[PDB]
Amino acid sequence: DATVYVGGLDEKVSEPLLWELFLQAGPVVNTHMPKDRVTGQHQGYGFVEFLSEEDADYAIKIMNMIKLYGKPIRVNKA
Amino acid sequence: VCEKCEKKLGTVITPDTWKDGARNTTESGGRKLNENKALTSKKARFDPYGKNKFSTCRICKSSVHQPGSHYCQGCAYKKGICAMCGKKVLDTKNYKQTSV
Amino acid sequence: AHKKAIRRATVNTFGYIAKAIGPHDVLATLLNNLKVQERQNRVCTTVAIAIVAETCSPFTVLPALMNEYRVPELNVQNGVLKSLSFLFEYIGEMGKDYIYAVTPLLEDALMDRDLVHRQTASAVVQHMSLGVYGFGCEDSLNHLLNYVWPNVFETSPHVIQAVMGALEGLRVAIGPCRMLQYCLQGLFHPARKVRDVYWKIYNSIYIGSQDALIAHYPRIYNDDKNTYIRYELDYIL
Amino acid sequence: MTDRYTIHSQLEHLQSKYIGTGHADTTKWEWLVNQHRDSYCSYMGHFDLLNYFAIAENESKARVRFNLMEKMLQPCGPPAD
Amino acid sequence: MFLYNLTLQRATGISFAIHGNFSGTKQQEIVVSRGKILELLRPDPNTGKVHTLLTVEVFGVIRSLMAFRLTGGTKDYIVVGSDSGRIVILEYQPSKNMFEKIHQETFGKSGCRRIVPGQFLAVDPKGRAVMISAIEKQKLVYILNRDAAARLTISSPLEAHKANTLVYHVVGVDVGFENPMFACLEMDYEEADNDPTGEAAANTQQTLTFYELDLGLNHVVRKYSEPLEEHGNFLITVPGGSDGPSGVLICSENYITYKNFGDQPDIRCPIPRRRNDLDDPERGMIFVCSATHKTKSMFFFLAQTEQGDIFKITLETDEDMVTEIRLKYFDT
Amino acid sequence: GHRVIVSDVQESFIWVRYKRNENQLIIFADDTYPRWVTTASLLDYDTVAGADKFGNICVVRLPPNTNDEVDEDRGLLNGASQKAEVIMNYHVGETVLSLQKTTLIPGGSESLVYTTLSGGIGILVPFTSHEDHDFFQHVEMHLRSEHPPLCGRDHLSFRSYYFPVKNVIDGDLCEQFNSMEPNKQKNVSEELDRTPPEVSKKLEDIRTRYAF
Amino acid sequence: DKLLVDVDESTLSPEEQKERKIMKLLLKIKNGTPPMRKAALRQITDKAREFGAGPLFNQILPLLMSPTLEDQERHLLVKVIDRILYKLDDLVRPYVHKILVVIEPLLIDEDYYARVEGREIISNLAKAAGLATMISTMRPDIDNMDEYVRNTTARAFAVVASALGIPSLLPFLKAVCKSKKSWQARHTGIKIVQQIAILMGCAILPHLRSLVEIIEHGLVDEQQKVRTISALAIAAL
Amino acid sequence: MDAGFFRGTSAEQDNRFSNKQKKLLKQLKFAECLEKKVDMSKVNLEVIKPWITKRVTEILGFEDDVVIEFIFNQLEVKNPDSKMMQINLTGFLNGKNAREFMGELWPLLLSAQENIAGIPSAFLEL
Amino acid sequence: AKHHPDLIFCRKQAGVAIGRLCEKCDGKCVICDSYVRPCTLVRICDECNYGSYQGRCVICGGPGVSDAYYCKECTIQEKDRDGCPKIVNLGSSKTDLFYERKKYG
Amino acid sequence: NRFTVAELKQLVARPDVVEMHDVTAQDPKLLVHLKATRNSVPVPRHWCFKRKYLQGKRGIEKPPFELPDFIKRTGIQEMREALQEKEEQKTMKSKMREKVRPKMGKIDIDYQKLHDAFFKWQTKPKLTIHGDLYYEGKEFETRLKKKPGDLSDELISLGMPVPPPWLIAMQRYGPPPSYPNLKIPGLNSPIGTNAAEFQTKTEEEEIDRTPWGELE
Ligand SMILES: [Zn+2]
Ligand SMILES: [Zn+2]
Ligand SMILES: [Zn+2]
Ligand SMILES: [Zn+2]
Ligand SMILES: [Zn+2]
Repeated sequence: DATVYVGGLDEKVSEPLLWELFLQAGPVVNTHMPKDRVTGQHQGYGFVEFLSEEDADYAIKIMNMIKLYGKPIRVNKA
Repeated sequence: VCEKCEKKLGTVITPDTWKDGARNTTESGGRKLNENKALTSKKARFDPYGKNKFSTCRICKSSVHQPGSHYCQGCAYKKGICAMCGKKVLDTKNYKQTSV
Repeated sequence: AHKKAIRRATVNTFGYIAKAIGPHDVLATLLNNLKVQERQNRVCTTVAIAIVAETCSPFTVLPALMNEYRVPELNVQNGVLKSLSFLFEYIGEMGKDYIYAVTPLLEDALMDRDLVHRQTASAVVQHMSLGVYGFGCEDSLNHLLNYVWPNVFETSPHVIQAVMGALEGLRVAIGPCRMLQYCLQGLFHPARKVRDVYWKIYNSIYIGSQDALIAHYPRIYNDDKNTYIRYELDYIL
Repeated sequence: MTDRYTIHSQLEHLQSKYIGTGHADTTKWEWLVNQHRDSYCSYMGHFDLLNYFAIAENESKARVRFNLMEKMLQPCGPPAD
Repeated sequence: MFLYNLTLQRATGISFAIHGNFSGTKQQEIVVSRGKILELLRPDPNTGKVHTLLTVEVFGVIRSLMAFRLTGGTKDYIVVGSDSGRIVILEYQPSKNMFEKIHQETFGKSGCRRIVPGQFLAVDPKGRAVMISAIEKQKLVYILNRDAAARLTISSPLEAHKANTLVYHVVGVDVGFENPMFACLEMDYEEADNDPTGEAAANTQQTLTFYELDLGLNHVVRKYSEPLEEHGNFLITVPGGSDGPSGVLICSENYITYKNFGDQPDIRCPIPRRRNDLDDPERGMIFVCSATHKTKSMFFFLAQTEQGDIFKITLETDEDMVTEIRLKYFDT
Repeated sequence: GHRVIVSDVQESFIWVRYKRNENQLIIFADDTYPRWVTTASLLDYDTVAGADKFGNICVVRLPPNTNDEVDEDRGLLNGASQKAEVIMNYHVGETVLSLQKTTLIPGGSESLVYTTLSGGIGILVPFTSHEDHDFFQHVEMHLRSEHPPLCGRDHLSFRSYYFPVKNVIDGDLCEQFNSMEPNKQKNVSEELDRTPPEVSKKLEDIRTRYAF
Repeated sequence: DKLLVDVDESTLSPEEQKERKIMKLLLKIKNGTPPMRKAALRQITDKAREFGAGPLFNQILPLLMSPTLEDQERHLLVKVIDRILYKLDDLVRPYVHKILVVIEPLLIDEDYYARVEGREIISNLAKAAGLATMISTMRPDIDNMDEYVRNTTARAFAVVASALGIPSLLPFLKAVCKSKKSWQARHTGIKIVQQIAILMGCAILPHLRSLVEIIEHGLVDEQQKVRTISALAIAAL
Repeated sequence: MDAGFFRGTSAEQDNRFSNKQKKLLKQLKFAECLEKKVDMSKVNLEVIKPWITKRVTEILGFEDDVVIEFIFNQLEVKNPDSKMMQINLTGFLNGKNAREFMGELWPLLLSAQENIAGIPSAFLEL
Repeated sequence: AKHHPDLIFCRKQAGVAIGRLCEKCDGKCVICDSYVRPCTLVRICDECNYGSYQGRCVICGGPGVSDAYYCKECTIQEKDRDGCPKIVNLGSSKTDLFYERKKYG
Repeated sequence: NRFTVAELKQLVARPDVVEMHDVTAQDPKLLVHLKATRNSVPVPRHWCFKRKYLQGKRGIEKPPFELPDFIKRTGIQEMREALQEKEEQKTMKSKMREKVRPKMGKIDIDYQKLHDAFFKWQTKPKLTIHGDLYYEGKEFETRLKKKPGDLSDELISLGMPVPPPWLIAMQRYGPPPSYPNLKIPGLNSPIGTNAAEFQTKTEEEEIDRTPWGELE
């Protein structure tokens, strides 16, 4: 579960902000939030590697708490 | 500078290779053993608070580059004088000094 | 010139001239000369930059020399580093006034990919280290030790002796205790490679400061048949 | 290989000159015997470390110095081979 | 946070004291070492009160101190060994009231190192040489002389080095005007570090070795070497030449021993213990300090034990050699 | 307050905070050097002065950002996560067993008094201006070369026996101005731009307004 | 000549390819341009132990025996010898005497720097082989029938005494000066003492009474050359 | 300059070479008994000499007075170092003959110092 | 020198002889080879001023014309305490130069 | 003959430092004792890497050095930039002709400004405490990782009056398993009684903060 997939985001959101968003729940050890080079903008889906299982199990619940720019965010195991 | 003002000159850190009449060799005594650089720092160098503050030429008012000089290089060359005291070191009646 | 005395008389003359027409006209000429290919020209130009820097105080020639480090040419960048090395050697104790200025330049050079950039920066650290001895500049020097120290596993001899010179300068400026704290973990490391390099740093600290290390050794516990605790220091009055 | 052997000759040269430099194969016992003996010499040298030890044990200083000199022979027990 | 240091009361404990004619006159002074300070004390004979004449701070650790006279000399010089890695020779100037450094000779690195000399300091009783040695494997002899303007001159050091060897004490032997001798309480730890069983540590023994400075050949030679029965802790120079026999008194635990090189057999006297003593019976007894009183007539030693008991020690000479040591309770 | 400063026998100072409503003692800061501590005294809420067996005094301060709100893994360098800065080192020369911050004379200022094992008593007095601090530093640097120690030792090397000397002017060396020769006193006092009575007066003023 | 014929490397044995490799390197050291000479020099130094002390010396030593050397080529060859003498420090024992008869002539060369580099390579050879090997090897040359060999052996013992020290070979030297079968050996031993005093200078003083007692019986000898050399040895001491 | 200044480096100065005497004290295999200390004042030498002469003469296959007198000269000091003597003879003799040679000369000197007369046992017998 | 790794110092116990420097070497430090800030006077061991050699250059060996000093940095690091700083071997560079000129000239 | 990692880890006083290769040491007990001693800095990590130190593809794109701010206050960079931008336009003829007829007073900054840059505006840089060794990726991995119960100003996006919106659900769903000891108000922390914050107020009243011995 150490990693989660996160959908439905707005490009003003940032990886550093994202790390602080999910570390509100529990620390994101490895952050991945693609920067698309071609048009220089984000599609808004994320992958998160944690310390161990602990971060992963919480992950799905952490999704409900999240609400970026008046919108929700998908979090599921991976 | 003139001959009495040469004690006011600064020295180069490395010793001169022509040893005679040098001011910065060990034998001359101007390069002293166990020098503390912090104690001899303000000697013959600019010090805005100290005694040698940033001066300008008395004639042209442009800034000199040597501590304790009252005349800038060009004005001292043209009038024939020592840059520090203003005593004349050259008789320039027959010399059309050319700044070029 | 081939004869060295001609070259050192020439360098001196640059400082005397800069006292008359000012350090900037002289310094621009000398900085332009660093693009030359042959090393004898460039090393002497480097010494002359330091000569003028010392005779006309370093706040005059510092800004332009530090600006020249951004020029995208290798010899110019090695050249500026080389003349800072001579400069700190020349000004001595007076170099506590500019150590904060040139600390970020040196930590940029010590992170550099070129090995030479690292050996000249280590020479600058050696000479700057011994000048500020006794003056409370140990935070800059300890910061620069964090950059100098990973270069101990270099194998090229010129770079390897510049690093060792830097560490021997740092021992007398930030103390034997810090230098022992750096060595400690690798003196008994499994690889001979890490071990003998570490042991030859330890020997240099030991030779130079054998007496001061008495207070700084760690506590080794007793094993089954040998006792290793220094019990006298553990005494309480 | 040859560089190993030249390092070895250089370090045994050092060790003869300054007693108590190590090399890559210093054992624990050797390093600690050196720093014990250096400690003892340092205690003898400084007057107030020797005062402190002569007060903490109720001994006279001559007895203290003589016991430290006795400990210099085998400071950390017998050699571990 | 810039601080300034001041000393209100200087150190008062005493590490070394030497007595001599330092002022150059009839009067006798004492030069005391207070560890970090060197002081000159002159005690009044009629009044009996001690007066402090000089007190100078030397910024170092004074590790040994001796007094030194040149041959036919009135004033005495002070020879200081310290942690500075150099040996200095000082002369008191009464008109100026300051010590004056006469010589400073550099031999080693600074600090209280294990092999750099400075710990032990011994002078030749006639005044021709001085010998400075470290705790182990490093000794150096300096030859002292007078030029035609009566100024002190020093030579290059002559070295006597012996690896793996500990020195407990070094004293200069009073041979008359022969080649200067220096006696030592050496010990060799070389064998002991190569015995895993630990026997070689147990049965290695301290030796007394005599170094002779051969003034003809300008070099120091390790002449005589004799094992001792038990470990001594210091040595006393027996006055010799014309006055008394030339040997060394070795003080060891529970014993005082006279030894000399030659045909003289070693002479041992137990140290008297206190009658009905409350101490632990296992504890031995050593001497902590001594002093020699040399008159022109005769001489004796005053040696103090750990408990504070001062004994007179007097040697009885049957012609050339000594036959017994006599030992008498003086005071506490 | 609720801060505790523990002197380890060889691990130097440790700062521990006591929080009441958890009932626990929490290490929040320490030092980066091994130190054989003999005594300590608190200079303010953030500063500790200490002394070793080896004969040197240090002054350790706590950096301005540190909070003692630590709740009980990481640590730096096998120790606490916050480190204290050493802001003064000084080798006295003789083992100090007592530091105390006090005023000695009526109408004087405070000072840090220490008493050595050998029987000496000294003070460590703080400078109140830069002009004093520059004067005394220049007097010290002249005298280290003009009037070197009598047994062949270096003064900067002596006071930096175990750790480099930091922020202290040795006044025992400075008050040996008055023992120099008059040509040397005049030569030194030229570069301070003062006459030898003025130099003796400034050396005597600081002793007067702190001490005896 | 083996470089002239052309041959596949794989066909011949590892020994023969090793010696062909050494032959190419030596040609580049003798006749090369300074780039070739530098690279070949470096490679024969680094691969010296891998080659072995045997295969080097049986091709280096015939080149120094050639009747057509120039002194710069001789110099380059003995530079090769003392570079590899640091490498195989203990593997040169079977080759000690072979080096001496190719280097001892340099001790009497009329050129000063040849004389000094002959001394340095004999002192390095003494430190590499140790006293016992040196003593056994030079024992035969003391009573040799030619006075050339005796001359240069007496010169070389002085050098070996500088390196290893006089107390080491003072018993052997005493044994060679007392020997009453041959006066050539007595003459040669006293000549060694003379040469030690000329070379060592001040160093011989701590042994002066050991040295004179070896020479005293020669002043009264029945052979007149021996009396002359004893007087010359006394004057040197 | 009467000679050149440069004469080579001594072994105390030059770290490029290892100490060959210590190295040989490690790797040669010495005889069993050479650790016992000998005092030569307690030994009579000229009675020991003809046996040595004969022993070296038959080992060598001829007579070499330099090897003879070298062996004798090493025995002149008060405490003769036996291990150095076996090393110093190893070059001349086989190194196997040197080991045997010390292995019989050394207990003979031990027997000589135990005697009052200075003479070892096998020579008192005969 | 610091520029030649194969050169070797004497390092015996230094004495009362003052070491000197030839015109070529004038003003430089014997150890680290610098031109600035001279701190202490160089002493050489007895053997190194024996006889004819009395008064030659410490660093190269030519006729000495002035006294040799250690610099300030070698004093602070106590490099001035290691021994006699006389160079005892010519080295490869000096020898090569001789044979090269002699070949040509 | 040699320890495996588990026996070594139990035999240390502190088992977090032991690595795979420490068992290969000639004296592994002392090695792990020294690695767990205070204030010692570890061996640089690239000792085992096959690629050479700092010779890595990311290091190709390093930007030029930037001057500090107090030096850019002098205007040296604009002057010297303009100067070298003219000097690439000149031909070799023109450059060698102004070398015989020079031009004075060109690039001169007054001395007082240069002195003030060095003796008034100098600022100490960011420095690193002892044991903070540089390694190759360091300046990119310097983002670190901010703990629950501590929020950033920007995480403004919530726009909620000051408790957390998520908590209204953490009490519902439970305390997260990953954190065993975490404390948040309303679940197991006071918004019992709430006297914890009063303690900090009372102590903060108690303290004098006047640094001893500073300049006047
Ligand atoms: Zn003008
Ligand atoms: Zn004038
Ligand atoms: Zn020269
Ligand atoms: Zn230097
Ligand atoms: Zn020498």
